Amino acid sequence: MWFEILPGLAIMGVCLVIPGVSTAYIHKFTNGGKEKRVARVQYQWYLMERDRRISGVNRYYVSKGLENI
Amino acid sequence: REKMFEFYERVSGARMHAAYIRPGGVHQDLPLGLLDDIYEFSKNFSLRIDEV
Amino acid sequence: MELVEVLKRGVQQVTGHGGLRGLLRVFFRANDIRIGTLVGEDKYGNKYYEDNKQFFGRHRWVIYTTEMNGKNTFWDVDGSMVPPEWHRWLHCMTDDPPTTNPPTARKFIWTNHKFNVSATPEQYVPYSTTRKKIHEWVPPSTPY
Amino acid sequence: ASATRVIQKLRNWASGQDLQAKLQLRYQEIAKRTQPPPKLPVGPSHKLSNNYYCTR
Amino acid sequence: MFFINILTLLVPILIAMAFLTLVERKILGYMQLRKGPNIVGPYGILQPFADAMKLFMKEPMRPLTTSMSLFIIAPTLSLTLALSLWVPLPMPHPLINLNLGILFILATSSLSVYSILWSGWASNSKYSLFGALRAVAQTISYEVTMAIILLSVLLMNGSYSLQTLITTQEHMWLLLPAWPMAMMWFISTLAETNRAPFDLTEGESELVSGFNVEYAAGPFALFFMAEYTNIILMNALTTIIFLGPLYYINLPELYSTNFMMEALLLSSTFLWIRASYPRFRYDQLMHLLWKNFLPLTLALCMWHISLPIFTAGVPPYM
Amino acid sequence: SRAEYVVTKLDDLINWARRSSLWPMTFGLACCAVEMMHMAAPRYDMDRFGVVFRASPRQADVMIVAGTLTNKMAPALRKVYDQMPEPRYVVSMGSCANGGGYYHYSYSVVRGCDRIVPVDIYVPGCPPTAEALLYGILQLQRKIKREQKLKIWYRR
Amino acid sequence: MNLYTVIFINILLSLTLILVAFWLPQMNLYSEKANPYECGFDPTSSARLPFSMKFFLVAITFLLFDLEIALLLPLPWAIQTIKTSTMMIMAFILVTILSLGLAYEWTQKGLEWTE
Amino acid sequence: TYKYVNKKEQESEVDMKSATDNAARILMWTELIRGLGMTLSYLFREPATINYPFEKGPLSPRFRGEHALRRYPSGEERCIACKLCEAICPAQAITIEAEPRADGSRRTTRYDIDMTKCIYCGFCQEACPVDAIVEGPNFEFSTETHEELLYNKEKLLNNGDKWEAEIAANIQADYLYR
Ligand SMILES: CCCCCCCCCCCCO[C@@H]1O[C@H](CO)[C@@H](O[C@H]2O[C@H](CO)[C@@H](O)[C@H](O)[C@H]2O)[C@H](O)[C@H]1O
Ligand SMILES: C/C=C(/C)[C@H](O)[C@H](C)/C=C(C)/C=C/C/C(C)=C/Cc1[nH]c(OC)c(OC)c(=O)c1C
Ligand code: SF4
Ligand code: SF4
Ligand code: SF4
Repeated sequence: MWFEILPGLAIMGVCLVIPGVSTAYIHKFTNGGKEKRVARVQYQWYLMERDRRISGVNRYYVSKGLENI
Repeated sequence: REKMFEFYERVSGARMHAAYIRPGGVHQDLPLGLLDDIYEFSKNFSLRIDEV
Repeated sequence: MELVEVLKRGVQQVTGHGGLRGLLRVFFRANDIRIGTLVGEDKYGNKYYEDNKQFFGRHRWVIYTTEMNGKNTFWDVDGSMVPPEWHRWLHCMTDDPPTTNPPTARKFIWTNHKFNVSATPEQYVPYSTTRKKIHEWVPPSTPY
Repeated sequence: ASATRVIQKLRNWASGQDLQAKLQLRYQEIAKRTQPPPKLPVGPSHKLSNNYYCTR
Repeated sequence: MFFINILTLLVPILIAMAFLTLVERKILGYMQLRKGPNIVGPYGILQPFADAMKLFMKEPMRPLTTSMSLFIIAPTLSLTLALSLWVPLPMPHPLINLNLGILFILATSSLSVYSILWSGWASNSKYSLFGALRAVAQTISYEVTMAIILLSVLLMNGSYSLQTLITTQEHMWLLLPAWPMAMMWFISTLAETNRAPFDLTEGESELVSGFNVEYAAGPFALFFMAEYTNIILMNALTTIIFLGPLYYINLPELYSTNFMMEALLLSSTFLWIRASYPRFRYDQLMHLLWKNFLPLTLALCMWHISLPIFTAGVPPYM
Repeated sequence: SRAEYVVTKLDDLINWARRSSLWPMTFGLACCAVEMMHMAAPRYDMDRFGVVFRASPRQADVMIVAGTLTNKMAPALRKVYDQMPEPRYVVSMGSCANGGGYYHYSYSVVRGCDRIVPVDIYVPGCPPTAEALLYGILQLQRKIKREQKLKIWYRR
Repeated sequence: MNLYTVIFINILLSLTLILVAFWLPQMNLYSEKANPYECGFDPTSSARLPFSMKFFLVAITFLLFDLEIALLLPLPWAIQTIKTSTMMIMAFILVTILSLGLAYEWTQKGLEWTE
Repeated sequence: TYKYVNKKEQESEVDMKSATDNAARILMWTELIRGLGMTLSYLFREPATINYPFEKGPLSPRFRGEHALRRYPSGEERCIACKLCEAICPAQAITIEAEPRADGSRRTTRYDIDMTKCIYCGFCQEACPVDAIVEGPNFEFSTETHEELLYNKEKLLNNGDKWEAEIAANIQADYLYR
């Protein structure tokens, strides 16, 4: 019957969710458990570069808070 | 059409080339119960034309 | 509610072929797992089922044997494997199976069906069934 | 025929017709595939008399 | 770790593309009162892989009259641009984050018309040249309106970034304030992707197969993979722009699942549309787009220029 | 040997892909082509076997000769067959195609399409019923299943 | 760099599938197979001869309208100006002369294809 | 009597009520949505497909299929080499030779049907005065060579013995219509 279309429609569904879920997690796995920093304008790019320089390990996502002063 | 081919086969024994109408009449008489099936098909066929 | 009845029939069909091995065997051989009434069986192993609630054309069907005439037919099934007694019922040319209206016995009717033997070493090969017409002269076997 | 009443309402509405009354598929209303024997009638020249061929 | 991220984009998409060919053949089936594929694997699930394998063992064709450099380039370009359209799509976080993503989608889409043109011209056959000159006609039809429709929608969004559409639609689909443009947008995507009733470049009825009539085997397979990838993408793009999926910063998995459901549904409507209508005449496609859509799109462009002004609803730059 | 076994299963693999995707050329000649359309009709739905009609001989695997082949059409049938990429198969369907049929003695008819192209499967009938053609099509898949190209390459 | 990587990866896949398609199959080339297709008969002339374009006027009108897209695409940045009255007036006029230009061509049978 | 299919110009006046209906038809694509509905209804109908080769299309007892040579209940051949099937065959598909047998019977030494000339008209079935040649119900006998479709007498008698159980019942179901 018509529900015999579902086996292929369900495969196609699982396939279309792997892109979004895998990218979201890979970004967290490569950015210290945080969303990949977006830099639309030069100001935001400056903040990342400053964060990269003060981290101490040359990675912008290793944040330093009040522990560091 | 697959169903109308069934009426061709039930009178002549062939779905298309019936060779059924012959000078002087037809080759064989209608098998019993054939007019019911033609009628059963015909009562529903105008719905098919409606869908097209 | 009705949706549950549908899942009821679905479960009843999944478990109605005798185990997981049965369901896989039928599903991958016929791509169909309905539950008909066993109408009969033949000397070769084909099983004939029916369900008169199905629409005309799916209300009768055969599960071909998996070995016929020494050939392996677990995957290679063809419609020529139905013998002539069931060929008539299976094609709806009648209304009663041979298990209740057997064919008249004859001494020359084939006991063993034979499916399409094309391509095999059993294949038919045409030839002329008449004998020589013009007879040639045979010379004497001795000198003159 | 086997369709649930929900799918019947869905497809009756989508088509705008009453499909259930006039189904494309055939079930029991077909003729039996084994009918009784016929007994077909003869023609008008099956007379035993007054039936010379030259007159017809 | 970025290479692994390409794998989890280009592979799921390619698998999803293949099964779209199976879903197409079964939805078209049941809509035509038949079953479509269901023997090659459980319910045909292996049918896509059989067709692929068979096509790559089929002898490839090198016609004597053909211009081989462009003959080969054209299918290669086709499938490259189909996969490249995907890297900016936010779902909800994109693989490649572009400020002008919408233009990257417009520009990449246009460049893919040259695979139709070059292949058809390079075949040096009459039916393939008829198909190419319909690609030219089809693009001249939908290009002008499609860009302007995007402009109208993006004046409520504030930028050409695709990732900012997620934030625009935080409380409401853009489908509501914009359903006239969505209606015109949707028809453009059928024209952009050569889908019925706009399959004029192929158009088996009139042209034997149009632009790819001289293509067999694996080169012809690449053209199809490109055609069906674009279907998913254009409907995926339509889902982001107009049917904004639920986005919670804490549940990015929710956005993807909702995004997929609507993208699948819109992809089905392409298959639903193919089963329902006759094919346009490619002269009438121009008249549809220039004499109906274009007058409406210009008015809506002027409506949506003024609309943020007299409601003080200008979107933010960032 | 192990390699000879692996070659056997690779042979089944490539055959299976060709069995499961037969794309006949949209091409019929006379009344036999009407029954070929019925095989595509819902009741038999050849599409469910992976059988899809494709218009272009480049994209087609199988040529089904479904009708009478006249002398005027004989060169054109051969040309579209030549343009089919290989592997390629011919199903001769009907008496006309099989051997001339009702027109065997006509001055204008080719007495069988197998004088023009090599034929794999002959389907008798005038016309064959859609099932008869379907049986013939499924008999062509079994012929492909028996293909042994890779194994024979190994023993060369 | 990422955007360069992902596109080479796309190109290499399209190339890789192209190579497999040509060097995997068993090929049997002869003249009658590699001739052009034309429904079963020989072509009566090369396909490189002129092909009249019945919509040529619309083709060049696409160019003029194509560049008028290039003038409307800065609008998303333009609605950020203080001079809102100016931005809007220039926008309305621009779209209105595109429309007036379109109306003139429509009424001059310019959108009609030459017979 | 005749009717007009595409005449309707009994022109009415465009009311504001009716003009707004024409516009909604044009702008909202209403008739195109109706067509989408009809194909949606078909999606939820049961397909008409049958599960070949496990399910077969219906046939009647008259079905003209593969040929066969029949016997009498005693095993004697019915064919008496009258050659009427040969005189009627529209396709000249039957070739026959005969001579007196060893017991003096009138019997064929040759009987061929070139199944590639045959048009399966069934005329030979009608012409035969003793029901010797029939068209059985077999339709699944496609071969892999042309030569296998040239049936000689042995092949046709073998088809007769193969199919007799079913042929006899089809004649029993139909001879009263003949
Ligand atoms: C030849 C082609 C001509 C066809 C096109 C003609 C288009 C003409 C459009 C006229 C509309 C201008 O509409 C005009 O908008 C401006 C700003 O938007 C409004 O101006 C108002 O808002 C602005 C800022 O937005 C304030 O700074 C200003 O003090 C106030 O007056 C005017 O009150 C209104 O009259
Ligand atoms: C589109 C794809 C498909 C799968 C379709 O479902 C079907 C299967 C293909 C069709 C319709 C034709 C297939 C081959 C062909 C060219 C036939 C010849 C023909 N065609 C006719 O009309 C169409 C006739 O009309 C009176 C004929 O006489 C003759 C002789
Ligand atoms: S064999 Fe019969 S049905 Fe087929 S084309 Fe010839 S005359 Fe027509
Ligand atoms: S069926 Fe017709 S064509 Fe065939 S052998 Fe009998 S008489 Fe001749
Ligand atoms: S089969 Fe019948 S008609 Fe033909 S020769 Fe024998 S007895 Fe006469």
